Amino acid sequence: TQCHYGQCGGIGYSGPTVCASGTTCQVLNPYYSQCL
Repeated sequence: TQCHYGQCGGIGYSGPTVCASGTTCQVLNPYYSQCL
């Protein structure tokens, strides 16, 4: 699971894409999305 300020990931991120409950995956850039 991804944590707060962590990268939930955009196009091409195969890591922790699922943000923790209480954080949202926000697309900041097409490849960089962060769990806020």
